[PDB]
Amino acid sequence: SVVEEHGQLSISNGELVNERGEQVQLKGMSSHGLQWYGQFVNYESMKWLRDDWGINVFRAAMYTSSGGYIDDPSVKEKVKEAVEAAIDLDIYVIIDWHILSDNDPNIYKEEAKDFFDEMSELYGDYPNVIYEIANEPNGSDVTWGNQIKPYAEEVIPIIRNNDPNNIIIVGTGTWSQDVHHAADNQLADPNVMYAFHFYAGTHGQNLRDQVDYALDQGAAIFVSEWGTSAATGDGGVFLDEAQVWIDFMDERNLSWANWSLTHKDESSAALMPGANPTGGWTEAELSPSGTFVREKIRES
Ligand SMILES: *[C@H]1O[C@H](CO)[C@@H](O[C@@H]2O[C@H](CO)[C@@H](O)[C@H](O)[C@H]2O)[C@H](O)[C@H]1F
Repeated sequence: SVVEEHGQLSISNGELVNERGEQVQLKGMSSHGLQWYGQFVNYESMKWLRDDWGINVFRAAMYTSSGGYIDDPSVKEKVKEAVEAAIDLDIYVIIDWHILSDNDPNIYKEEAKDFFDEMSELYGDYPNVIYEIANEPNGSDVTWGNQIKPYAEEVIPIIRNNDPNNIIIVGTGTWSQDVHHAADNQLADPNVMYAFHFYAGTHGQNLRDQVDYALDQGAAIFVSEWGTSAATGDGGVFLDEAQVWIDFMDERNLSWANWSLTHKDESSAALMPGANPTGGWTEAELSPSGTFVREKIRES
């Protein structure tokens, strides 16, 4: 239903629109690292998220380091399973080259180009696919102008050679928070979005003003990772501030993916320890975070 109705996505005047030009907002879940919690990413769990939660996008978080793709590349196959499931369920899917401790996207750029060549050659003629080429650039020595933009200008051409206009989400500086710098020095590709990430444990009023600054420069923004917890993914659940961000994203028509779908014992995890990896969760199998996220997407 979703992908058949909205079809080809694109960016028009800094907004995400469907193939008939109407604004569309995607809301879904991100996996946790596929090298650790890959059992939660399968057709059945994704189908349960779609039908019971109302998700319209799923994000496959393929860590590169921390036991991820560079150490064991077999995890790319789990990305393919998520993509195929999304195609079968007629929802959108984000392929995330999940950099983090490998804080500069240039560290593994050659592997990233090869990876994105393969993914775009395989799925480049489906409208479901959204490429996220560098999850969270971070560090004082990793800037938009010197490291991130140039990386993006190497990897985007590889993708575009196989897939001319599916959406590409590009990470920003300071753990994908520095949308200001990226919005003042935008990429040429017309179907790019800049990532913006937030954690409800952080007081967010200036961060909201910064997203508004970026939007005002005509940059499109995709909230490809956010949590109800602190920045570490644990440390409490902050639903009042999470609700303020939810409302802000609805007012600005910003698409988002919540972190994360796992049973790990950390506040941002959506599931409790005994949740079935294939779905069908009862209220008791959802954590306080997962209960809130599900309500937000159902309400949508
Ligand atoms: C965005 O922020 C989330 C929360 O910090 C990160 O997810 C955390 O990553 C650490 C390091 O891998 C894991 O130990 C935590 O369990 C996990 O919640 C995510 O990687 C980042 F993109």
